[PDB]
Formats: sequence, C-alpha cells, structure tokens
Amino acid sequence: GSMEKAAVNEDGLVIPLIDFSKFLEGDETLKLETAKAILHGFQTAGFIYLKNIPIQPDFREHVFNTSAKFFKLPKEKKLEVGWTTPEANRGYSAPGREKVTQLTDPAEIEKIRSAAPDIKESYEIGREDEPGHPNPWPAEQDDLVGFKSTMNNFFDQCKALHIEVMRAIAVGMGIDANYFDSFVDVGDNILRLLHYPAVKSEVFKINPGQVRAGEHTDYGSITLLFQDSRGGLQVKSPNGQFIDATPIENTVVVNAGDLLARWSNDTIKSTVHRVVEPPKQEDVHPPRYSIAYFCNPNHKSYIEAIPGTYAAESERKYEGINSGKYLVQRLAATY
Ligand SMILES: O=C(O)CCC(=O)C(=O)O
Ligand SMILES: Cc1c[nH]c(=O)[nH]c1=O
Ligand code: NI
Repeated sequence: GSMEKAAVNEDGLVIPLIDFSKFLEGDETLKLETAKAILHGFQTAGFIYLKNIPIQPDFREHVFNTSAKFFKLPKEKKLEVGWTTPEANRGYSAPGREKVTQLTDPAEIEKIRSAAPDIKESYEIGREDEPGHPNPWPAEQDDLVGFKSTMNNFFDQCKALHIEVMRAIAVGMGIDANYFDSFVDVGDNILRLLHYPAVKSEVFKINPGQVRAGEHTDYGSITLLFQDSRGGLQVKSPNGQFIDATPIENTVVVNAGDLLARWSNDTIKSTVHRVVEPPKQEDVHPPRYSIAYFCNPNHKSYIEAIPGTYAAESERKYEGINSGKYLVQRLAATY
C-alpha cells in the first residue's frame, strides 16, 4: 500500500500527507491502512495534511473569495458585528494595543509600550441554531450578497469532514468505527475566517517579537486549517524548533487540539504552532488568508479517557471534564 511523501520532514517533525479519499472509498485493507496512517500522524506530530477531501477545490476558492470580500468591508461595518463574549465566541475581532493607565503596575509599563499585537483580523461563525448564541451576520449588500449562504454551506461541509476524520481515528484505534459520532454530531464548531493584512517586512524589525499569529495550542478535538500559498505557518518539532508547514495546493492541514489530547490520555498530541513572516525575502508581504475550522465535542459531552488508550486505570492522567465548560475557560482566560 503506497504511502505519500511526507508534507513536512525536518528536525524530527514528520507530518504525513494522506489521501483521504482512500479512507472514504478504499477497500477494507486500504481503509484500515489509511486510518492507521492518520492516527499515527496524530500520535506523533499532532498534525497531518489531507488531500482529496470531499470539499471541492472550486467551492473552497469561492469561500476564500467570499472571506476576502468580508475583510474588505470598512472598519465600522466589521466592528458592528464584533466579537462579544467568550461563551458566544462569534463575530469580528482584531487585536489592539494595551494602554498604560493609572491602574497599571510600573513593572509592566515597559512591556506594554514595547508590545507588538498580532497583525491579523478574524471573523468567527458558530452553528446557526445554537440556543442563545446567534451569529452576528453582516448586511447582505453589494459584494456580500451570498456571504451567509456560502459560509453556512462551508460550515456544514467541514462539520461532515470532522465526523469522518474522527471515524478514521476510531478505525485506526481499532474501536467501534462510529464511537465518536454521538460525541460530535451536534456540530458545536467555530468557523474562523482569518485575514493577515499586507505588511512591510521592516515592521518585523521595528517591532522585534512581532508575529502574524502568536504561538499556541488549539483547544478542541481537531482543527481543519485551509491556507493559501503565502506561507508562514510553523509547527513546533519534538526538538523544540519551529518548522515551516509548507503550503501544498488543495490540501487541508489537520491538527489535534488540547481536548482530544486529554481525551486520548495523551496518546494523541496537541502541538504548538504559530504564524510568522513567510520564509521568502521581500520588501512587502502580500495579504495572507486562511480559514481555521475549530472542531469540538458536543458542548454537553463528558470527556474521559477513550477505550484502548490505557491498560490499568492508574495510567489515566486526567479527571473527567465537561467539554463546553473547558472551552469557555480557555476562551475566557485572556478576556
Ligand atoms: O492562519 C494559520 O495558518 C493558523 C491559524 C491558527 O493557528 C488559529 O487560528 O488557531
Ligand atoms: C485557538 C482557538 C481559538 N478559538 C477557538 O474557538 N478554538 C481554538 O482552538
Ligand atoms: Ni491554531
């Protein structure tokens, strides 16, 4: 059974490239081989690349064009649909500079003045019918006619891919193929549209420590990351070095989040990643677009060690937790 050349292979970090159609359409042997490859990727790197996913490239291109049209809106129109609370986790955001005030501790004043916020903006969409948390959609005029219908369609197709990736994980683990279905079928996911504005490379010298997206781990089960061809995404290697996650045409980068790491009793890795300058020399870095679809267990789900991820009970590292509660704690922490 032919395995593809790794998407990334540097400094001990090996991120496999996997043809997802072989899990969905292959005979039983090929299906299992592919599922095991997916699982092995999550167990080692915490990251995989998938090609030939059910989401069509022309639709993805349209979704990116539609996203670009949103971010071209004037600042006042974007702020009108602003991110409000961590428990909603929906709407427009752009990181601002912290201000010095009467209340600030003088030890922190030097840091605040020299701090460089991430050069990015985002717009987050949740499932439409979540009680108490409506999506703040912008008005549908001119270029934004079709915005909602496009993004809701994309949301549901990514929701479907989440279910299938978890099925691959289950098949790879040798547990019931549909084990995760009842934990993920609600689609309590977040569609994060990202725009990193064009920026002069000198900005990164004027502001040392400046990045496009600060280093972090994702919170949920998995993240489906669709990136354009600009580059800048980096994944931390097992030797502690950030390695370039090179863009590959018509792939989706998939990584496990902290909840899946915990759920798997740390058999699956949630790996630190960031976005920095693209690895090419140029005076001006053009705009970068990406879409992060954060997949989560159902907010009602109780998360405890998956069967087959431990032998003796003493090997369980974590107490059970409610999924929804965990996420809001992560979202609310910074504020
Ligand atoms: O833009 C990217 O490629 C990464 C975005 C990301 O890691 C995130 O939004 O959590
Ligand atoms: C990084 C991150 C931000 N917002 C979310 O909802 N989930 C995540 O994993
Ligand atoms: Ni991330």
